Amino acid sequence: MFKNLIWLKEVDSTQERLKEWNVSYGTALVADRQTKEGGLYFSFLLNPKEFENLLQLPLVLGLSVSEALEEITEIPFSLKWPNDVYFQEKKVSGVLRELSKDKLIVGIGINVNQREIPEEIKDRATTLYEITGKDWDRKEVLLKVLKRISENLKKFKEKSFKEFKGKIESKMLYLGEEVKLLGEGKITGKLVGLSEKGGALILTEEGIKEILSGEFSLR
Repeated sequence: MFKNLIWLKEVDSTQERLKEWNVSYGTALVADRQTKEGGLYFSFLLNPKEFENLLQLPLVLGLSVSEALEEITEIPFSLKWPNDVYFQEKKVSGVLRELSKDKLIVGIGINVNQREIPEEIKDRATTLYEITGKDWDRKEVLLKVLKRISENLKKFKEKSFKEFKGKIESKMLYLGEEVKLLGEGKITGKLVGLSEKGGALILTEEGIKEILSGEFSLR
């Protein structure tokens, strides 16, 4: 589990910080706001050896965030392959993973209580407040997320990605629908699920294609 929080009122970037400072596993670095309000941001360190497949990891992290936000709010949430958490076609939480030298650094942002969603993004972004008409205690959100991440990641080390696949798929946006790759006019087809290694499976004219990266959309 986590054992230690470092809570900032503001900082440049929680990821940035975890690169420069030699924090320890079990520490979450949390910020109220990053400098490039009502949002929740935090980063932590994983063992880079424990998570060599880096499509599976962000997906289990996203699963965890979605489980947590639903426990708290009762609203169910979707997973975008390969990494964010959505309510409908709107992003509520970002999930990020960076190998930097010796470290695996995980970054997570959740839109909790922000009041004003800029005109340009409001079509593709949202907050818990927008969805529920209610403010939520940001630390209780954080705790619940950290607890689901601990739990899921532990099961993930003990067994495998198989304990998560179908849950992930069943939450995937555009699941079962027809999609294309962004700026890759070649691949179109139905989004049918995930491969063993976390890849997206598209049933194309000429059969199943496994995508190991890119961005999907409806048709």
